[PDB]
Amino acid sequence: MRECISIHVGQAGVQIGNACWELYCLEHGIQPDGQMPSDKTIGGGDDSFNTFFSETGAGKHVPRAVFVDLEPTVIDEVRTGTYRQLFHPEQLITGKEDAANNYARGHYTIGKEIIDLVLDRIRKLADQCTGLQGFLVFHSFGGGTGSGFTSLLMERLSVDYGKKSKLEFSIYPAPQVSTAVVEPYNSILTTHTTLEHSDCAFMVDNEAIYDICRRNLDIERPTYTNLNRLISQIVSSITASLRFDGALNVDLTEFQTNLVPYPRIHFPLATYAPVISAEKAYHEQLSVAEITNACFEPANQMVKCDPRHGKYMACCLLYRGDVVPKDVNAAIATIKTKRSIQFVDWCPTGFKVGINYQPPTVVPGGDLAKVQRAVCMLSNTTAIAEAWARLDHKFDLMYAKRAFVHWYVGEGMEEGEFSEAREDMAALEKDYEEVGV
Amino acid sequence: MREIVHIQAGQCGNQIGAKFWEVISDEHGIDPTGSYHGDSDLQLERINVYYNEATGNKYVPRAILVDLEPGTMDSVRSGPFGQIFRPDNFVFGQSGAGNNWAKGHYTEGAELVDSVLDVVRKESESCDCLQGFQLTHSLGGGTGSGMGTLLISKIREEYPDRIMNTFSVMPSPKVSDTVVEPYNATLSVHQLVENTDETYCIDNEALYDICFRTLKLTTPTYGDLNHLVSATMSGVTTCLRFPGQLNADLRKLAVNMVPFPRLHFFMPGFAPLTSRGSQQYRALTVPELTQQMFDSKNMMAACDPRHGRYLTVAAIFRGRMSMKEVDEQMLNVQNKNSSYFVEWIPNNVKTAVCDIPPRGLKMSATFIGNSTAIQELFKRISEQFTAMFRRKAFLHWYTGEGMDEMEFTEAESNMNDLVSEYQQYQDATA
Amino acid sequence: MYTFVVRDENSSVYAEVSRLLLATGQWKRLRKDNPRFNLMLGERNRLPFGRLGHEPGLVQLVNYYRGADKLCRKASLVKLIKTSPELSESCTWFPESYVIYPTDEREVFLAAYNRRREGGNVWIAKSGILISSEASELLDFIDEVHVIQKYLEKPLLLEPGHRKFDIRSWVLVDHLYNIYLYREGVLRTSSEPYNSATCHLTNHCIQKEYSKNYGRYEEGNEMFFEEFNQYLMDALNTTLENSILLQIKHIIRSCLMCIEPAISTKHLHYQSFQLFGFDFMVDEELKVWLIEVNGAPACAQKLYAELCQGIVDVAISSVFPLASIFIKLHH
Amino acid sequence: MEVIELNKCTSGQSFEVILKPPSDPSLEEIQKKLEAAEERRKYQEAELLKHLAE
Ligand SMILES: Nc1nc2c(ncn2[C@@H]2O[C@H](COP(=O)(O)OP(=O)(O)OP(=O)(O)O)[C@@H](O)[C@H]2O)c(=O)[nH]1
Ligand SMILES: Nc1ncnc2c1ncn2[C@@H]1O[C@H](COP(=O)(O)OP(=O)(O)CP(=O)(O)O)[C@@H](O)[C@H]1O
Ligand SMILES: Nc1nc2c(ncn2[C@@H]2O[C@H](COP(=O)(O)OP(=O)(O)O)[C@@H](O)[C@H]2O)c(=O)[nH]1
Ligand SMILES: [Ca+2]
Ligand SMILES: [Mg+2]
Ligand SMILES: [Mg+2]
Ligand SMILES: [Mg+2]
Repeated sequence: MRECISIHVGQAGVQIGNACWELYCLEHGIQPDGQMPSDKTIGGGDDSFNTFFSETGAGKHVPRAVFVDLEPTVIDEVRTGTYRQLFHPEQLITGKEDAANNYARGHYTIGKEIIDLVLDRIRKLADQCTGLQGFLVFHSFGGGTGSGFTSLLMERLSVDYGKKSKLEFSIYPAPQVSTAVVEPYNSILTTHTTLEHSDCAFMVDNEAIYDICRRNLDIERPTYTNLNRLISQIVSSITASLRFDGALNVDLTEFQTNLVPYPRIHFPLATYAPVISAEKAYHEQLSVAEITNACFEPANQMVKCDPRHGKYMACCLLYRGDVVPKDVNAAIATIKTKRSIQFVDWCPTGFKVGINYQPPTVVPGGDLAKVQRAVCMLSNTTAIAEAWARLDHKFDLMYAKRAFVHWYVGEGMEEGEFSEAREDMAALEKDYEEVGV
Repeated sequence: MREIVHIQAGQCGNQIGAKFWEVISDEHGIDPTGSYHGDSDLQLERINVYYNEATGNKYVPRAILVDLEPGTMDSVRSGPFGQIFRPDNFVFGQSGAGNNWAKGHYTEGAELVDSVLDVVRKESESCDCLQGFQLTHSLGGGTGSGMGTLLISKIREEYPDRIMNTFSVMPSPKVSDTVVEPYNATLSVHQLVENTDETYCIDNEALYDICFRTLKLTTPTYGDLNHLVSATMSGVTTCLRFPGQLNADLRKLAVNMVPFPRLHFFMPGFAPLTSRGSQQYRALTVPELTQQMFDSKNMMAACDPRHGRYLTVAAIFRGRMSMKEVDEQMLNVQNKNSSYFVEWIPNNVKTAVCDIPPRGLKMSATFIGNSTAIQELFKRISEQFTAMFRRKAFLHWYTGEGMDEMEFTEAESNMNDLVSEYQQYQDATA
Repeated sequence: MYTFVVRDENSSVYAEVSRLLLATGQWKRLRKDNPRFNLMLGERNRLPFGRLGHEPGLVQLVNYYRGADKLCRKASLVKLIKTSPELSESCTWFPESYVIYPTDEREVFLAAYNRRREGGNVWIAKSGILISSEASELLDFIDEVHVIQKYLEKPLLLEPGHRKFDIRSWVLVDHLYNIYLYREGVLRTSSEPYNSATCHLTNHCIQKEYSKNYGRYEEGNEMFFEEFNQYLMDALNTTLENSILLQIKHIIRSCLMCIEPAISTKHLHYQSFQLFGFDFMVDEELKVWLIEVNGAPACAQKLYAELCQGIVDVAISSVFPLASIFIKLHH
Repeated sequence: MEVIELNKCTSGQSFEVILKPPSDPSLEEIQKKLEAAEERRKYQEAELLKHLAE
């Protein structure tokens, strides 16, 4: 057994973290108390769920997680919330004033003053690990903390834990819920600085999950609560293999091995189905063939793009519920004849499949309905570069006039870093086009 | 617990300043004695932003009242919410400034400014995490204009890393007190361009025209003018005073509203426009709020927004309403008039919604715009300024206090530069 | 009020559509880089499809199908027909074709070419074109990416004149992937007698430049369907509908239904329509062949007004309702 | 449609199916950058307090 430490940064990272750990506790049968009746080995364990939970002599199960934010309001809700007994204070780290949606302020100014504290609190979790395998970092592109402080942290983690893997769960900015005009700046900036330090990053466009909530959950105006509950299901599907008995994606190293042939091209597109409203009285449960086919509809992707006009480098199908291999292969066979699925010449056209017999757990009183089977497809497709292109365009528009640039320079950053980061994104778009066209 | 320190200087500053505290104290359920008697936890969740807590759970405005004559401040102390203010925070002289910027900035105000900074310092030391300062004043007088910009320059010296916000009232010959107001305003703008992060341009020309044309008040008083300002000030500080995602603090607001440091002069708006005691009974539909908030007739600065382009916009809706409908209607404004929003700042309109409405209304909307049309305001003051200055009229009032003509020349130049900088981005294309 | 943008100034077709839209009074043209548009008359190359359908509160439509180039490029069309089981190697309305690279199917072309000589072996190389029976000559012409296609040695010849021609058909595919064939087609005719040994290429540009006889038989070497149908009734005792159009309507459907899964915008975040230009040759036996597909076709002068109005009615007004000239090729 | 590496357990099972075959910066360097940015801030503030002093 090898431990995994989760790091939640900024408002998005923390609030998403809350949804995930709430969901992890339901899936593993852990109470807000922190007690886990099913766990008969008291005080310690070598089990799969111990990857995410440590144990105390009293039998409390404690998330190997650290919450960080340069402003205490959000984390204060965790300290006073339902799962307050779950974490111990040293895990929850808070500053006084935030990064004001400024990458430079989060990276250079305020980051410099708290980076040594966070690393020391992380170091204390690492010292309780017999074989720490790496980190799962949750954050936003748009926030000053989520973007600026994360990139600083990722730089230092590569220094202090050079051998360990690092996975990202990034929230990509969407105008319908964005709180800043400069979120395109922060995104390119944090992507540029973090790129070489991240092994596999799962982007989640707020736009996509926003529309999924409107379309399928029949929610008129989704809140962060609605968004995070759905995101947590995706994260849970992705991290389930680390927390349950299986033979596919059982360590962080295998994520890179299975999904990332080229290091810079480490942004797998996630697709999830079925998303059913808990308010629908009558619902016909969907078959393996129906949910698998849904994984190739852009309307169900975490990022709205068109894989038909790109190429695949890898594909993983993660099922949860009543599923057997025979029905998967039968569904894949049918789909391959009907859909446009082209891999790169230097990759096998195939699918790595994982089935967990336990159906998806849903938060009591949530928006999602209980389903007998669901699937999350992880596909490294070049079509996700459409997200970078949208982002880089917004960047170019503002930066041509140097709009808002003075806020960054004022915090000590140099204007050269803007172009340096944009150049790196230009090269990245170029890499995608070479591989996929 | 991000505290804001409020300062009000001069007659105008303390009049509007007093009304501001009357309005928000009512919204937060604070009575004239400083005791809370509200019915919602939303009222106290961010009360510490503008109020200090004392024993007996008394709430005291973090406000500092400044003037060079005791007149208006004696009226405030005898006003309805006079007792609420900290008695030691009343700081005043006796001489007055005689509507002379030079008196407020260089002579009379210099004698008093240290006493004010001693009160500011005591307030700031008590802050858990000071955001910065908001100043209410007019630019046409002497104290609020002259000493106000002096205070600003001194506060920046001691607190260079804090945000400096101002509610600055602009002078209009329609409400003129003296002929030297264009001199005082131009000299003040010269200071504001340099030493403020955010300035709400409240124009007396606009306030008067609203009272006359729209509210059908044949003979507008200052009370009628301040009903509109206090409503605007309550609106644009909503995001700061209640739980919210957008523009929740002074710095995040600046980052979203100010693409270039000098261009930080905002054009505030409000809907529905009401007169005191009108007490209208029909709430506006979300579509009605949206069309009116963006209407020229609802702008507190006498500038035609269609004569320029919006760099950034911040809309705040107050009351119980469909957030879905707000989003649809806000998207509708941008898509129907996309030519008036610059294309080189994508998604430059941010919207907030607060469940608590202002008193007397079920539904209200406040508008904050950084438009290039604001140059019309500075052009106006510049014309009036140059008309006198070409003949050096009335300058003796200023040279008698030690000022030189060059300082007027520099101030005029910098304001004309500001006008030309707005015009530059009004013509810029992507 | 609906809004649109124009990013292809060299488009005669959509310049008329743009004018027609403005004439409704219910459409306003924005600057080209204004993202808040309902309709995009995009550019011919590197159209940013990745930036479409990401504008809250806007239904966005574009006048091109992403991936339609697979049908509109010479080499891509060949590869499409050969490797697509819906069309297959055994396709009877597309001439024998091969893809060749200068300095690939060279080995395969020669393998079949040697078959031809022992014991008609004329071909055509398309990127400037070169028709020749000598394979060694064609391969040289390429070197100094092309397609080598079987040249139709026995074309249908129009009398009087003994001259060849090709048929242009305008097809409109809307957002629902309804295939619409325009009523009016055109015959780009050669004004020169067809010589078995300027007269071989029916290109309007080449005709105007190298032909002495340009415009004697018909206006600008363009015969329309009413006349061509009449000729077919008098000379061969048949109709345009039966002898030719059935085959045309078949080919258009087969090609577009083949590529539909790859380019359909049914469940996408943005919608697409597009105007296509199918070019056909017909031989002595009144058998129809497909030459190429044009992704950005112009129109015949007298047909601009009617066709462009049809694009607005069918492709645009269908998505954006205001306040038939087409034959629907049913699937 | 070749199935390979089929693994089974009480919790579930996993496998692979192939349709077709193929055809850095030091801690020192970080500390410098943060400090280089801090000095640029201190310089800008120094110019401000100099301007205000005038
Ligand atoms: N999906 C989702 N997105 C969120 C959530 N909270 C914030 N965001 C997004 O994150 C972006 C802003 O970053 P934040 O995380 O809020 O800011 P931060 O990391 O705390 O940085 P600072 O506030 O500047 O210190 C916006 O585009 C939001 O849409 C959330 O709970 N769920
Ligand atoms: N395989 C073939 N058999 C017989 N004639 C052919 C032929 N391929 C081309 N032609 C003749 O040569 C002409 C070349 O036109 P092609 O369409 O091949 O190039 P183009 O794409 O530059 C012209 P357009 O786009 O206007 O149709 C055709 O119109 C036809 O008259
Ligand atoms: N809106 C409003 N404007 C005022 C009020 N009192 C004065 N003014 C304006 O302020 C300017 C004069 O400034 P004043 O406040 O009297 O100067 P000071 O007290 O010496 O600083 C004139 O242009 C007036 O129009 C008021 O109560 N309300
Ligand atoms: Ca145990
Ligand atoms: Mg924050
Ligand atoms: Mg006065
Ligand atoms: Mg062509």
